[PDB]
Amino acid sequence: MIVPVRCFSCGKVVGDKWESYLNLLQEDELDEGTALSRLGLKRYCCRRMILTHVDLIEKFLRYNPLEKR
Amino acid sequence: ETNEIGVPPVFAVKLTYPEPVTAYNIAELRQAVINGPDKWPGATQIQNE
Amino acid sequence: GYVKGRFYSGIKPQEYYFHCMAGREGLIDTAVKTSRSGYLQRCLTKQLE
Amino acid sequence: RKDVPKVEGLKLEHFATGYDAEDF
Amino acid sequence: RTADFRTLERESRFINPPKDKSAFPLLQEAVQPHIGSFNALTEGPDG
Amino acid sequence: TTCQFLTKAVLDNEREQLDSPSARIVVGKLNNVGTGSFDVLAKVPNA
Amino acid sequence: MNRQPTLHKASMMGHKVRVLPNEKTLRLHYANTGAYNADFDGDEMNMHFPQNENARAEALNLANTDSQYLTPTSGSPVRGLIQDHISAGVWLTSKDSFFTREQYQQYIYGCIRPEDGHTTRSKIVTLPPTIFKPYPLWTGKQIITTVLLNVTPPDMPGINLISKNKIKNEYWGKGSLENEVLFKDGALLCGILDKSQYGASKYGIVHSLHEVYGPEVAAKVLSVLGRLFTNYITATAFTCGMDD
Amino acid sequence: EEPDREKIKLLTQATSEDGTSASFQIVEEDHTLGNALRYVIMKNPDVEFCGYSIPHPSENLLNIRIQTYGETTAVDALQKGLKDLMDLCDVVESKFTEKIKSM
Amino acid sequence: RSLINPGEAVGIIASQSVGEPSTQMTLNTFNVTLGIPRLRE
Amino acid sequence: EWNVEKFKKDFEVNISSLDAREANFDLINIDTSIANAFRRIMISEVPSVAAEYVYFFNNTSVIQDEVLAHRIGLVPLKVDPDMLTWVDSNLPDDEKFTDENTIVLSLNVKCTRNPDAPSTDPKELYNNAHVYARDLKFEPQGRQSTTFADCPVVPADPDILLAKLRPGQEISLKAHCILGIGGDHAKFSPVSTASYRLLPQINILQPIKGESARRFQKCFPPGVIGIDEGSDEAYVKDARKDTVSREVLRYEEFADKVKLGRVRNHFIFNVESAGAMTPEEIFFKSVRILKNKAEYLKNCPITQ
Amino acid sequence: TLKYICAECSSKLSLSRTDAVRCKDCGHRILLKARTKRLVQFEAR
Amino acid sequence: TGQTPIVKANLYDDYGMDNFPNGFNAVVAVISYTGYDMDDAMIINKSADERGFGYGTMYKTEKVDLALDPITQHFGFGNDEWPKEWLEKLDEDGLPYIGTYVEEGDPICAYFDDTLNKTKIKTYHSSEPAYIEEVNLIGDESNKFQELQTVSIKYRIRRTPQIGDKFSSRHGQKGVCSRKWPTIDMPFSETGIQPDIIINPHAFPSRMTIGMFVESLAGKAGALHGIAQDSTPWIFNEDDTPADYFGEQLAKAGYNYHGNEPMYSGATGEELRADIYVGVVYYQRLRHMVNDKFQVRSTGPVNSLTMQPVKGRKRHGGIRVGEMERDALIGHGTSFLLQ
Amino acid sequence: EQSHKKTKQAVSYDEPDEDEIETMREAE
Ligand SMILES: [Zn+2]
Ligand SMILES: [Zn+2]
Repeated sequence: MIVPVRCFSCGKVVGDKWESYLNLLQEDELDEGTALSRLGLKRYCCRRMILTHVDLIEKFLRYNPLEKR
Repeated sequence: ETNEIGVPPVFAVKLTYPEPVTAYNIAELRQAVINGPDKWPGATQIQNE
Repeated sequence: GYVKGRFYSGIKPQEYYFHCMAGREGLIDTAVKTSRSGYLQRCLTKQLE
Repeated sequence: RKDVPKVEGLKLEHFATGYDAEDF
Repeated sequence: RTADFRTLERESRFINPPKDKSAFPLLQEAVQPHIGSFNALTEGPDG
Repeated sequence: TTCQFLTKAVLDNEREQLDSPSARIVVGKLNNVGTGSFDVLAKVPNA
Repeated sequence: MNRQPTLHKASMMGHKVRVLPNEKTLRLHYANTGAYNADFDGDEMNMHFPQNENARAEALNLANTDSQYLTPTSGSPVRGLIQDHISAGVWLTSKDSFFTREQYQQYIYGCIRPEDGHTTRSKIVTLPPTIFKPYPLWTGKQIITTVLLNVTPPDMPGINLISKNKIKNEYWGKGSLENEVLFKDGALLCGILDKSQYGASKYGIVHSLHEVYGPEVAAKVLSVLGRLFTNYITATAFTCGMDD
Repeated sequence: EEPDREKIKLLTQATSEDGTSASFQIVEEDHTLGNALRYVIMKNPDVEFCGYSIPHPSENLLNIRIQTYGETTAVDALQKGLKDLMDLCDVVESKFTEKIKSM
Repeated sequence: RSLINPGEAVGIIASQSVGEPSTQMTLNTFNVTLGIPRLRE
Repeated sequence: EWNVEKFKKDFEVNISSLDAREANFDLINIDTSIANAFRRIMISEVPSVAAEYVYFFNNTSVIQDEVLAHRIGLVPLKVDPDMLTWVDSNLPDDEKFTDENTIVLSLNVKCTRNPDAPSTDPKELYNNAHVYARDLKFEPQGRQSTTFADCPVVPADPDILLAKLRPGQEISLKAHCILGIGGDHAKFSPVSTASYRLLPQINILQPIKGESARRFQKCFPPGVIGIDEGSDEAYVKDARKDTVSREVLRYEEFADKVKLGRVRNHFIFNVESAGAMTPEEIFFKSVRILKNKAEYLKNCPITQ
Repeated sequence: TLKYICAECSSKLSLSRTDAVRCKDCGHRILLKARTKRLVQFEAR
Repeated sequence: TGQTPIVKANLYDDYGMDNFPNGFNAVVAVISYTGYDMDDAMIINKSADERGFGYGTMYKTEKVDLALDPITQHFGFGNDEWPKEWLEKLDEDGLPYIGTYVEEGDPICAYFDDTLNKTKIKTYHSSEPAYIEEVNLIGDESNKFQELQTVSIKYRIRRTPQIGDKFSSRHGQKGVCSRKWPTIDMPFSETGIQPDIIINPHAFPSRMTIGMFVESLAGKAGALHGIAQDSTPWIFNEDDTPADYFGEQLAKAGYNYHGNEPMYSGATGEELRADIYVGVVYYQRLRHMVNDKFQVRSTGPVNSLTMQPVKGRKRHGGIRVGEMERDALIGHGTSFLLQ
Repeated sequence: EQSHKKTKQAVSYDEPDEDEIETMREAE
């Protein structure tokens, strides 16, 4: 669904780094690796957390029984 | 132990043994009676003579 | 069907398909085995109890 | 048979606890 | 240089469901014997 | 064939001596094997 | 304890109740895996609680686990340690395994607790070190000698057994006798301990102990070894990788 | 004021007649205090044997066995162990405060 | 001291000693009748 | 012979880097049993403040109540403990929660539509679409609403995404933040990771000077192996910078000419904070917990 | 404030007894029961 | 919490499997440490589970139809008759409040039938408690005479990973959760990471799942450098080994070539004998909850004819002691246990 | 198939519904 709060392995907050990661890939045009480094993710456990995140919430939200069309 | 079984506390509070009250075990059973059926080691019931 | 390849280095597609054959062959035998020791033991125990 | 292509410009991305990527 | 995962491409498609030809034609090619079979019940030559 | 063996028993006017493990279980008697292969008697001092 | 199908009387044994807090499943030791033919792949077991002393005495002296060490089919053992414990033993009883006074005494109390009635001397007896000078050091095999010295009766003499290992001498280098399992007056003096010694294998150390000291002692040795190797695998882990 | 009696308990089923050997049982404790306490108790020249054992992970218990030579009870060896661990922590706390200022 | 105790159910033990290991011979041949079919005969 | 004063003579501390969030310090000539004790306490026993009871009034979002409640609990709050007392579990809820035992955080967000030219941005297309940790408004109640005047309750990381919404959806809740330990739940662990690594030891058995010295230098990270000249042997400049990859041992020319060990006495601790307490405060409290644990057993009756 | 959301047009329209189970704005026969303001206690675990 | 695999075949994207994630990328250490992991049992990290690792939910839908031609049962509450505190679960319409917690025995809906002239309720009954996710009223199969009789209620049952739940890698290595081991008691890496999942090394020699071994060093290499690796079959050769390929990648990143890591014990704190094999493996949580048939009976109900414990787990039923167990009790010569 | 055997508390020994039933299809 949404970006998890804290890394499953150690507990380093990862939830504030999702939207910032896409901005480093889009606007900054950086590679996956360097973008994660600039966010402050050096442990491979914290690295995979954001890198491997799907974000199905954006797909899920497109079905809204409260708004017409 | 290799001769033991790990019993969940769920089973321990339901499975009871009819222990006859005597002078040698009056102390042990009095506590069980006070503890009741939800506190282990307790007692669910008491059978009169 | 002689596989020169190992699981560390990997197995070629021809070897893979042949390994799939031999691997399944055992599971097929476990599906076609009507013989059971249930009734055989039940007949002995009732006469020897 | 063509070999599996290696990844371009692979650098060190793991160091000691209190040591950053200051060493080049 | 690698056989990478589409991250930017994925998230954009999640927000924007295509209005043209659907992505992943192989997924529609998987149900091709089912849909095609029922399609031939009315459509095609000889009615 | 419970009813068949029962019929044969009745017609024979048979007495089930209750000496088989099965028969003892049917009538709620202690099995004659192992701990049931003997009797326990208490030694009493007063005449 | 019952694990269906009950194909033989060893699949219905008498166990000692140990109420474990915050548990939702029946906990069972690895030594029981064989007799029940139960694998922890989501298996189910039935627990029966007999309601009288005659039924109690029977489940504690006749149908109890310890009296089911040997199956009546071939008179061979169906009780022993299964995986981590076997790999732990090959490492612990290896010549290269040395231990300091602090380490050695810890491994002893880790598996032998006098308060739980594991001892036979009411005081944990300890062997002198195998290395005196420069530093006092105990060998791995000495831990096995100490465990037996505290679980076997003091009135009886030590076990004498000349057995063999699954691991050939060639693997341990030149001129090693590490395949020959040697027990002289209850002391492991030569050879490591395999699946062939504390597994469900005939004429091993546990079976030899079972014949000389009885089923209760053999059961104590199995539980003691089972704890020792669990504690040893916690302090000194075992792994498998690509390098292997 | 009331002192807690459920924490430290002397297992009389294992205590030496007198007075060197005893097994103690502490509730709500594990490796954290356990390994640290047996380390400090082992530094005592009068302690013959010492180790710690956790009966089972599910039950909140910690067992520590202290076997000493003469002229000192196991209770005294435990009391010395706790008294020394407190002083050891003071040393750690003092040195850390000093190096923070030294920076 | 190795003698069988009077009362021992050697009957059940025998059938269990023939039954339980005959589960290990449920697998097919790798001329004469073998395994469970021969035991049934 | 070991004395507590003899320990003071050899025990050393070395601070490499002390940032506002993470501190990298060393504990020299101390036992594994004591270093591991502090490590265990810093993760499990050092008390911290995190949301525990989320009271929902409405949740029309895609994110389930349980999931949304769990996320709020995981969000670290920049709240210093000691300001809060420990909650008692036996007395009922009306007596349980007080101004001294509980901190309240409210979340009230309603999504609507906005007119903009259309891929279009969610911040442009909808209003209050993304719910962040900064949207958890602090509500001070009772006897003390002046104690947190110069200390407002704000999440350590505010830009944490809590929920995503579309117009019509709403979130209305009252979260009760309480004092708890890391052993109970990972949400209460005040540390992001408190771990130590032993000082790597490189025992050079042979001089191995020349071009082999330059080959040996490449086996370890840049700032580890230093070479004087072509001769003057090959020394270890900073064995602390070593990653312990054992790369030197997988070469026939060095496999027997070098040994890779450790300094059992030397510990390199790395403590990062969630945001509530400073990494020093977390370590100090860990030493204070170990001392108090030994002190509580000292002044205690040995029953039976 | 009583609520019932339409499944098709998503219009929030509630209807009482002796009334057709259909949306007023459009002819749809399925109605979603909306969430009202009510306390639901949860543990942040 | 669905996650995209680091180690994957490129056909995963060709079928757009990212639209439906089937697992999560976990730090898996091939280690025998806890003692609770052995052959069919694996260990999950407590602090990982506490952080929402492998969390799942289960949705169940029920149809409450009033059919069993004149309408008798009506959704809502009847006047003059009202049993105590029912308004806590159901709204004025007789339908439940969407979001409400329900246990077995709680009212899931309310109605009134004129034949009995009493206000009755349809009870919710299941061992697992739930929350109401969706309530839909359907009044179809009528032209002008419209009135509701059919209602569809969806239950949300939260399912945290429990001791007994099965977990498996993409290499056919399934194991039940033996225990949820605490992070302090868990082995900690040189990096300061403790594994999310612990697999026992004694699983691999019999299964021969080397694909998982190469997946471990590939997943680790891809997590560090930030690049997905192709694990499509027959891509690699005997000359071009993946163990050498990702081994070179692991060495370049600053880790051990053979995929090992120097780990320390969580209990003693000392460094373990040898470097432990750790990596990133894509794990899958199997849907089955194995302890569904968990029961206990002291003295429950009995059948009238036999006067023996009645069959039924939820009904406080008895465990059957069959002919085989009878045979076993005769076997031990244990006549009082049989009695 | 094994998920069902996992919960079923057996009445007796397996069952002869296989080849045994066709062998038992012969009178004396
Ligand atoms: Zn992490
Ligand atoms: Zn409508």
